[PDB]
Amino acid sequence: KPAVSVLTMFRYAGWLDRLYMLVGTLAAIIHGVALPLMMLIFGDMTDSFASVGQVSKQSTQMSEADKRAMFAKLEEEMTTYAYYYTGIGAGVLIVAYIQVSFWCLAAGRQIHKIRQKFFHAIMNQEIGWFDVHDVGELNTRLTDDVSKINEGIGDKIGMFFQAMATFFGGFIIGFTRGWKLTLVILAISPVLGLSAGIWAKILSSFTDKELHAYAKAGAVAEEVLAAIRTVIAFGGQKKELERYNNNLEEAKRLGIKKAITANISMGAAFLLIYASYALAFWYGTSLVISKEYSIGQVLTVFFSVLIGAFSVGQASPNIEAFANARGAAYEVFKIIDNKPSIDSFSKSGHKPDNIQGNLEFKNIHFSYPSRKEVQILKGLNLKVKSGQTVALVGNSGCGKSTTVQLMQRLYDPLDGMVSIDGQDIRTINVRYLREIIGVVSQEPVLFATTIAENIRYGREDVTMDEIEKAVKEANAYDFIMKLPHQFDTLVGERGAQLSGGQKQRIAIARALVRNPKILLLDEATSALDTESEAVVQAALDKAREGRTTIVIAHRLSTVRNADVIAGFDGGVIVEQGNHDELMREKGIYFKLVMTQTPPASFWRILKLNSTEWPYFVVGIFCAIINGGLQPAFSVIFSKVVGVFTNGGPPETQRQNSNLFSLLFLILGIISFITFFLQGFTFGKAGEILTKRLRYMVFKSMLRQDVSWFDDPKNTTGALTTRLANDAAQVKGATGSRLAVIFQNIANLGTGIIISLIYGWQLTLLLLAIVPIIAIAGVVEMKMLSGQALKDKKELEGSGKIATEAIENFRTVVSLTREQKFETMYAQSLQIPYRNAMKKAHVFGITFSFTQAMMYFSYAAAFRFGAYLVTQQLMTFENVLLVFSAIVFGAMAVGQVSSFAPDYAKATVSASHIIRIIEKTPEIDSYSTQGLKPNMLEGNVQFSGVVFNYPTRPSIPVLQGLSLEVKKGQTLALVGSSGCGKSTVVQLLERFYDPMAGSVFLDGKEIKQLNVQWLRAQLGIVSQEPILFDCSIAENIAYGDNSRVVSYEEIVRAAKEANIHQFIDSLPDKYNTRVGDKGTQLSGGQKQRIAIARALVRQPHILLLDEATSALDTESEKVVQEALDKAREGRTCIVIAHRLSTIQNADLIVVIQNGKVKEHGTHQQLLAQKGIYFSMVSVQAGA
Ligand SMILES: Brc1ccc(Oc2c(Br)cc(Br)cc2Br)c(Br)c1
Repeated sequence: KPAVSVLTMFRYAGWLDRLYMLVGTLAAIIHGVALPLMMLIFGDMTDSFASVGQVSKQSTQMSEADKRAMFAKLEEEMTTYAYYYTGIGAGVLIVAYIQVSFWCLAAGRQIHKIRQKFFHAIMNQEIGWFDVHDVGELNTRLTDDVSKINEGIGDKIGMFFQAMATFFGGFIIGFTRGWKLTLVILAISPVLGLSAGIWAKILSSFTDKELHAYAKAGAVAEEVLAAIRTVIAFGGQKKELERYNNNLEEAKRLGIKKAITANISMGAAFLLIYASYALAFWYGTSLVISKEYSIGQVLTVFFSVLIGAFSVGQASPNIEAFANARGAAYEVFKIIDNKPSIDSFSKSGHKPDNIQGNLEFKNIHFSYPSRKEVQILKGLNLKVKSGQTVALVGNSGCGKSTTVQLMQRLYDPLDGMVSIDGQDIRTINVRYLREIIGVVSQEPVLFATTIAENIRYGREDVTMDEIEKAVKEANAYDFIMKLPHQFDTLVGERGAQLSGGQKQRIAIARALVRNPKILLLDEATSALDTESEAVVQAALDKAREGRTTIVIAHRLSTVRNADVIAGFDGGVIVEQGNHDELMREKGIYFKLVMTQTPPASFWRILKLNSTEWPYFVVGIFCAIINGGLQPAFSVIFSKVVGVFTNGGPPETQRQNSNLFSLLFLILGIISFITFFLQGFTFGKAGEILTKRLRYMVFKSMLRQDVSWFDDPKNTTGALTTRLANDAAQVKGATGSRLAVIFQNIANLGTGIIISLIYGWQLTLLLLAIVPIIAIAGVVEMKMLSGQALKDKKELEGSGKIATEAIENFRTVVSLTREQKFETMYAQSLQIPYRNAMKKAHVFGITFSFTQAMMYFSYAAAFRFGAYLVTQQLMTFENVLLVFSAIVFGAMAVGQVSSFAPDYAKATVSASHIIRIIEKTPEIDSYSTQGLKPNMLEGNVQFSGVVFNYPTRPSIPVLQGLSLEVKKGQTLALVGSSGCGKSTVVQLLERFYDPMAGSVFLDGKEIKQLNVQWLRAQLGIVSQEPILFDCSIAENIAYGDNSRVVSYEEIVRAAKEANIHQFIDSLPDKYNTRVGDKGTQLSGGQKQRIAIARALVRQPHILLLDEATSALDTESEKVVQEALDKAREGRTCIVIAHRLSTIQNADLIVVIQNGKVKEHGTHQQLLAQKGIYFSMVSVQAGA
């Protein structure tokens, strides 16, 4: 919404930039006017053949005389028009270079200025300015918004004025050469602007419907793929597939309905657009039979008006480009023009010499740019004598640090003054102020250069002698000499990451070259290892005694040797003096001392598409028809002008033009009959394979074992995204692009035969001409993208040192040296600048030479056309036919290069979608093999089980584990921490097979058992029960699949789980919907339902994985009261973290390091005094 004044945006154009834009936009208007003149001459060449085509047919008496006066008219006329044509092509050769080169010159020159000025302004902002903005957004604003300005002040403006020139020049030649046809072509323009306006309404309303259609199927997939371990546990893998398949049937029906309506929209749109042209050209013939216009003039205005009418649309993007460039220049010029109060670039203020360093803070009230919400200093008083070292202490608030901020004049105080020596800090130059103040902060930062360069950021003029003395005087010399490369080592966020106390000493040496008169030490010793602390503290004490120092820390070890100590309480200075005196004061200071003591040939995706052997052949056949049917419209146009230039007797003409105009309206309805079929057939054929793909993909996804969904590469979001993209892309590869790529090769294929057989070698010329200008247009775009990628590579090096500059900026401004980054960034930009000058000459040459090859080509179209072919018996009516046939057959192949990324984008989406079907798991739930034993009672054997999770094969969770539980017994399971408690349940569910050892149930190894049958006698109940969006009756009936569960049977389970209080209390009862979509209810109810569905199954084994994890108050008392009833009649394994409820367990087992450590009944393990005795004592006391 905000924009910029049109002059202020070009504020950096002067002298030459103003001239380049003028000569550029001048030649840009010359370039535009050339094309309607190029069509003006096309009309005069018609009358030349027309004055001869009418007299050649008017004879029927003399033949050698028609070889004289006729051919003489031609060679004087044709060579006159051919001379003009070659001149127009030489004209656009020059002006197109002048056009694009100059504007890209003016843009390149300005954008170089924008950048330097804009980064300059970023570094000139006071710290209170950054405290309210994001440096991340600002940096991205620096590289993106400057790019948008370049796009709007570049060759796009020259293009804008080229288009308006064709618009004006088109309707000038339109109006002047005839005021009737123009008003007629403008009358059908509302119809053309109304037919394309139906597409802005159908697309935007149906692209939502499809995004609302699959959103109903993707919602099923997401609660499934998020609750996958619950559907795997209960084996709903057939239902959740079926339910996803039931939503795929509706999206197919809504996709075929969209395919019906959208293809009706295109065909009727073209047929209205092509009828609107017909009537404008038929009614152009109706005015030549009346002898008002010539057959040549009808062509001139008809083209010049349509050319001029369509230049309106070819300019609208450049308007938007210039407009986006204005609005983007707002927030950028806003920074450049914003003048600060502090500067730090200002060359003003006093530079006191012989600074003794007597500092005082008087009545300083202050607040950070959070402003009225918080006031951190409620007045202040604090001197510090020269040479002394004051120490600031405080419990919280850190108004301690605030005095360091103010002393650097980072912010000015709200009320009061900070006085270095006798002068207010605000009289002294801000730069000289920060040069006479060294700073050592809590987090040290070193810039991505050498040690000598980081030390050189203290002073730019320095010799390794003084670097050596500085690092040696901050005892930081002994420890870099051992480090290789000596002073030439690297530092940064990338490479050679050093110790904290090591990084601080380089900062002290950096501040030591500064030889400052003032010293500010904020938190420098805090947050650092204890041993290297003393090494740095030795340097801090050696960095003082020659200076006056204010120090802030929480280490009460560095404060004793301070001459004076200051304490705060609510921003108020409260307690000051020497160490011994504050201890006698027994106040705030004393109170704190005691406290601290792969692209490839994928044929099979088409082989799966071969499920529909028809539907394609219906479309292909129907597309080649429409392909062959499309040059015939040019053949009709050739003969509507042909027989009416080759007329002779004018009486038979009016009756044939009526017959031709009737044919084309029959030929367009049969084109709309054949266009609708080629779209509907692929539309239906593409939507039905989208079901087959998404069906087969979602199937093989439920096939994979838990080992695959734990992969951080495959999350629930990344799987539905992989589910929707890969199936939509392959539809596009086999969809519209294929119908169009076969329509167009039939378009040229049928047009190449018609033209070839009329004009002998006439067509053989254009086939030496057209493929060259098409290749020349493609190599231009390859050079376009090459210059684009190369410039991105070398401006990000500039923005990389800008990134380092602006998000490490509160440090650099403390060090001054903004002029450093100022110059580095300037040297960084000098390469893309001198590059952008070549870009102007490159773009200008390529564009001018793809434009010249269009007019020189069309100069050669009439070079054969006349002279060598017209001195022969071959006719004019065929030269017009070959021009329209070949050039339009060529521009139809120009659609092949546009649909190229649609093929590759799908093959890569196909690359992943064929792999995801064929990938087989270690533990496939689908295998029907397995024992399916007959005996009911259930035991459980773990025997020497070692197992690590495949995601993290580092820390073992189970190693040498061995358990056993009898039927009807409760096996408690206590663990120090981790999933060692929980991994047991996962292995009994055979989520994974163990690495070593084995797990048995009824005496049989589950690893040889049926995977699905095993999970069928297991009553899993987790700590967060997930319930799908459907009836609670179904959430409860979900526990027993392969059979619909009776109402009174899911009632009996709801009776067991003690959830039946709600299940009658709700208005819908069992038919109520849960899933945070229909109704919401707390976890205690969610949980009981999970218990309900757990024992619908009537398992022989319950599995209670910390079932009282997230639960409170009476809700825990009622859930355990249900769990305790659900067991005792079944084999039970409970790992619940409530050891109170675990007392009445038939066997408790303590897990230690994966090994079983301590087992026995409660009082047994309680008689022993060890881990279980401590596990129970720690929770009972606390
Ligand atoms: Br009759 C008649 C035939 C083609 C005409 O222009 C064309 C041409 Br030329 C090519 C195609 Br494809 C469609 C149309 Br509409 C006109 Br205007 C009138």
